[PDB]
Amino acid sequence: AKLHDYYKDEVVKKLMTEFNYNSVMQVPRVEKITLNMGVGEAIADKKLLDNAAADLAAISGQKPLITKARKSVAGFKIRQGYPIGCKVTLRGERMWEFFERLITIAVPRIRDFRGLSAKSFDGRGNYSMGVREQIIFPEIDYDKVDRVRGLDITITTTAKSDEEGRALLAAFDFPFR
Amino acid sequence: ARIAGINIPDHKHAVIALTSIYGVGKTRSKAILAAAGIAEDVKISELSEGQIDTLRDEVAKFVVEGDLRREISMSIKRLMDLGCYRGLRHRRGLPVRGQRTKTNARTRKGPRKPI
Amino acid sequence: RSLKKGPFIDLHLLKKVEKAVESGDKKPLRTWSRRSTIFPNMIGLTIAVHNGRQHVPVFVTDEMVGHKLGEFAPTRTYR
Amino acid sequence: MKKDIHPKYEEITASCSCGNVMKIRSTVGHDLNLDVCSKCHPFFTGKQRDVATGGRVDRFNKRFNI
RNA sequence: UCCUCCUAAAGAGUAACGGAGGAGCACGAAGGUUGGCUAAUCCUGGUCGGACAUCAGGAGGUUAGUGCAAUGGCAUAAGCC
RNA sequence: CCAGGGCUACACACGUGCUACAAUGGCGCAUACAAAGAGAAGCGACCUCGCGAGAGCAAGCGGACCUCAUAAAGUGCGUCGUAGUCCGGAUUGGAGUCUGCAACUCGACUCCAUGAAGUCGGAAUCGCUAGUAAUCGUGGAUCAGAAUGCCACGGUGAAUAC
RNA sequence: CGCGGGGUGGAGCAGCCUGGUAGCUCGUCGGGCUCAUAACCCGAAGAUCGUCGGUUCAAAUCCGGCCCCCGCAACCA
Ligand SMILES: [K+]
Ligand SMILES: [Mg+2]
Ligand SMILES: [Mg+2]
Ligand SMILES: [Mg+2]
Ligand SMILES: [Mg+2]
Ligand SMILES: [Mg+2]
Ligand SMILES: [Mg+2]
Ligand SMILES: [Mg+2]
Ligand SMILES: [Mg+2]
Ligand SMILES: [Mg+2]
Ligand SMILES: [Mg+2]
Ligand SMILES: [Mg+2]
Ligand SMILES: [Mg+2]
Ligand SMILES: [Mg+2]
Ligand SMILES: [Mg+2]
Ligand SMILES: [Mg+2]
Ligand SMILES: [Mg+2]
Ligand SMILES: [Mg+2]
Ligand SMILES: [Mg+2]
Ligand SMILES: [Mg+2]
Ligand SMILES: [Mg+2]
Ligand SMILES: [Mg+2]
Ligand SMILES: [Mg+2]
Ligand SMILES: [Mg+2]
Ligand SMILES: [Mg+2]
Ligand SMILES: [Mg+2]
Ligand SMILES: [Mg+2]
Ligand SMILES: [Mg+2]
Ligand SMILES: [Mg+2]
Ligand SMILES: [Mg+2]
Ligand SMILES: [Mg+2]
Ligand SMILES: [Mg+2]
Ligand SMILES: [Mg+2]
Ligand SMILES: [Mg+2]
Ligand SMILES: [Mg+2]
Ligand SMILES: [Mg+2]
Ligand SMILES: [Mg+2]
Ligand SMILES: [Mg+2]
Ligand SMILES: [Mg+2]
Ligand SMILES: [Mg+2]
Ligand SMILES: [Mg+2]
Ligand SMILES: [Mg+2]
Ligand SMILES: [Mg+2]
Ligand SMILES: [Mg+2]
Ligand SMILES: [Mg+2]
Ligand SMILES: [Mg+2]
Ligand SMILES: [Mg+2]
Ligand SMILES: [Mg+2]
Ligand SMILES: [Mg+2]
Ligand SMILES: [Mg+2]
Ligand SMILES: [Mg+2]
Ligand SMILES: [Mg+2]
Repeated sequence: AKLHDYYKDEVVKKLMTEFNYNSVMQVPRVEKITLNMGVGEAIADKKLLDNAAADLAAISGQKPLITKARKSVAGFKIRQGYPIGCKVTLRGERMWEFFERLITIAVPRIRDFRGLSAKSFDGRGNYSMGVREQIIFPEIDYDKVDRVRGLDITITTTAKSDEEGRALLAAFDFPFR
Repeated sequence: ARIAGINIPDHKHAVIALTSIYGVGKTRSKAILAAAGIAEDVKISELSEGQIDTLRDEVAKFVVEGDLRREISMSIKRLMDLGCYRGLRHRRGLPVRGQRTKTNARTRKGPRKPI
Repeated sequence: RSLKKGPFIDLHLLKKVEKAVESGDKKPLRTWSRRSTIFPNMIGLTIAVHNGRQHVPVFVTDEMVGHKLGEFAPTRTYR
Repeated sequence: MKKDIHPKYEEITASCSCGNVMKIRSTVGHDLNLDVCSKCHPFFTGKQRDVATGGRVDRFNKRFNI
C-alpha cells in the first residue's frame, strides 16, 4: 500500500504537468504485474515444475498457475495440455507491495546491475523485465534451491504509448539506462 | 556472508572465504582482514553482523566482480579493435605471451580436432 | 614490458616525425624501425612499417601510443 | 484471495547496513538483513565512474613527463 | 457392402473398368445438463529460449476447432473449460 | 657489406622432459644438518630504499680467508577434513624490474588479479640388483640477458632377487 | 504397358508395410606391435535413408507422383 498511496499523493500530479492532461483519468496507471516462469525442463522431471511453483509462491505472495502448452510442437517434444511453465497474475494491493519490494530491495541485488533497458517497451507502455536468478529476491533461502531458474516480470499499464508509459515508471525512481 | 556481488561461503576461514570474490586473491584477502581488524583463523559463521559491514566498505575500495570483468573485457576488446599483434592473437584463439604454438597451446587453442 | 628510462624511438624516426609534423600531413613514411614506440605527436600520420618483405601502412590513432610500431604489421602470413 | 492454499504473507522489517529502515510484507519469516537498496546503490555514481575509464595519451605522458 | 464430393443439365432420382477421397469404429465422458468462456496466423517486448514451449500486449475476425473422410453446418455456438 | 624479417609459423602426429592430479599432502610461524663448484668490463657484503623482481652508495676477495649462499626434503607447532578443494597453477588482463643499441614479432624474472585440463591414465610400454631406484635441494659449463636441457654435487633412502 | 517387391555411412546387409530409436560385418582415418609390410590389439570418424511433394505435433519408416532396379506376366485364335 505504500507505492499505491505514493501514486495518489504524488505522481498523479507530476504526470499532469508533462503532457497537459485534460482529466485525472488520462494519466497512465499500473494495472497488473504478471510474473512468468517458463520452466520448460519439466518434460524430463515432473517435480522440477513443483520446485519452480514453490519459488514463485515464495517470490510473490499468491500461489502460481501451472500453464499448459497451447499447441504441440516437435522442436521441443511437447504435446497439447502438457504443464510447461508457471505464472502469477498479481494485481491490486499485493501488486504495489511486490512492486516496492522489486525496485527497492530486489533490483539492487541483481549481479552487477549497471542500468536497466529503457528501450524494453512493447510500443504500448507495458514493461518487461527478465531476472536471471531467484537469489536476487530475499525470499529464497540460499541452501534450499539447487538450480538457477529465473523468471520474467511484466508490468502492464493503461498507457497508449511507450514514451507516455516510460514517465510513469520513471516517476517511481525506476533505474533506466 | 553476502558481501560484494556474491560471497556466500560457510564452514570456511575468513581469508579463504574472500578468495571466492572475483578480484580478491590470497594476499589481497589478508590486506582486507588486516585493515578491517579481524583474525584470519575465524570463520564467517563465528563472525557477527557488526564485523561483516566493515568488510563491505573494505572490498569497495578495490575493483571487484563486474567492475573488474568489464575492465578486463574492455582491455581485450580494445586490443582486437586496434588490430595489433595481440589483438590478432586474441580473436584467432591462439596464445599471446610469445608462447610455443606447434606442439602444445591446448589451453588457449582448446581440445584436439580431426584433420 | 621493459624500459622505464625514457620510452624509446630511433633518432632517424624522431627527426623524420618532427620534420613531418611541423610541415603537415603528406604521405606514408618508409620506416624500418619496428622496435620504436609511438608518441602522441605521431597521431594522424600513416607511417608504413616493414613487415619483412614490404611496407604496411598504419594510420596512428589515439590508442596506438604505448604500443610499439611492429605490433601493427604482422610478419608471418597464415591461411 | 482463496484462503488455505496460499503461503503466509506476513509483515516484516527490512533494515540494511546503510541505515534505511523499511517495513514490508513478504513470505520470509521474522526479520531481514540487506546489503543495498534503491538508495545507496552506485548507479548514479556507477555510470560516472564506469564511462570515464579510457585514456591512453595521458597515460604515456605520465611515464615520460617531457 | 457402406459414407462423402463431382459427373447430375438450380426439386428427387440418374450410368460407365468416369474423376477424387473415406468407413468395417471410438467414447462411462468424447453422453446429459446447468455456469462460464472464444479461435489461426502474425508483429512487438520479454531469463536461459533457438525458426517454434511459457508470459504481456497489439493487429487480426473464425483465416481456426469440431474423436476419423468429405460435403453441409455451427457465435444463441453444434467449438473450449 | 647493411636494415628488417625468419629459424619461435600451427587443422595435426610422435619423441624426450617438467609440473601435476593431493592429506606420507597444501599454506603459515619456531627453528636445526651438506657436498661440490665458481669469480676480475669479476663475484659483489654490511647497509639504506623498496610488497617484490631489484635500485642507489660501496666492504672484501684472482680466494682453505672475501662473496653468489639461509641448502631443501627434515623435525616442531598451527590450520584446512576429501572438495575440482587452502589440490593443481595452466591461461589471460593490468602494473613493473633487470640485461641490452634495442624486448612488438621474440627474452627472463616480479607483483596484482586471473584460476583451465587434470580425480592416477587404452593397446602398449620404459629404467632400475644399493648408498642403486625413488625423491629433495645444490652448483657449473655455453652465457650481456635467456634451462623444466646438459654436465657435476651432496641430503633421506627403500622393496626385491625362488 | 499390367503386377508385386526394392532403392540406408566407401561395400554388402539389418532397422522400412506395427509412425518419435539408425545397428552388424568388412573397408577408411589415428595410435600401437614388427627391422619393416601383412596379420593381430586399442581408440575414432563416417549415412539426414533414390528424388520431389503431401499427411502429421514429428516421416528412413504413412500416402502420391516422377527417375533408375530386380522378379512376374504380355495368353486362345
Ligand atoms: K432412369
Ligand atoms: Mg578470487
Ligand atoms: Mg597470485
Ligand atoms: Mg619463449
Ligand atoms: Mg598469402
Ligand atoms: Mg446434382
Ligand atoms: Mg439434382
Ligand atoms: Mg434438374
Ligand atoms: Mg440407369
Ligand atoms: Mg477403398
Ligand atoms: Mg463401437
Ligand atoms: Mg465431467
Ligand atoms: Mg449437450
Ligand atoms: Mg483495431
Ligand atoms: Mg475450419
Ligand atoms: Mg479437410
Ligand atoms: Mg456438447
Ligand atoms: Mg459446444
Ligand atoms: Mg630450432
Ligand atoms: Mg611462437
Ligand atoms: Mg623458447
Ligand atoms: Mg617426476
Ligand atoms: Mg610444487
Ligand atoms: Mg608443503
Ligand atoms: Mg596452491
Ligand atoms: Mg598457496
Ligand atoms: Mg654476506
Ligand atoms: Mg643476502
Ligand atoms: Mg633511511
Ligand atoms: Mg623490507
Ligand atoms: Mg641489486
Ligand atoms: Mg637485494
Ligand atoms: Mg675456490
Ligand atoms: Mg658469505
Ligand atoms: Mg647461485
Ligand atoms: Mg663455502
Ligand atoms: Mg563428503
Ligand atoms: Mg571448471
Ligand atoms: Mg579454490
Ligand atoms: Mg574437469
Ligand atoms: Mg574430470
Ligand atoms: Mg602411480
Ligand atoms: Mg590388458
Ligand atoms: Mg618438488
Ligand atoms: Mg638445478
Ligand atoms: Mg656461472
Ligand atoms: Mg633439474
Ligand atoms: Mg553403424
Ligand atoms: Mg591404422
Ligand atoms: Mg552415398
Ligand atoms: Mg497438419
Ligand atoms: Mg526419424
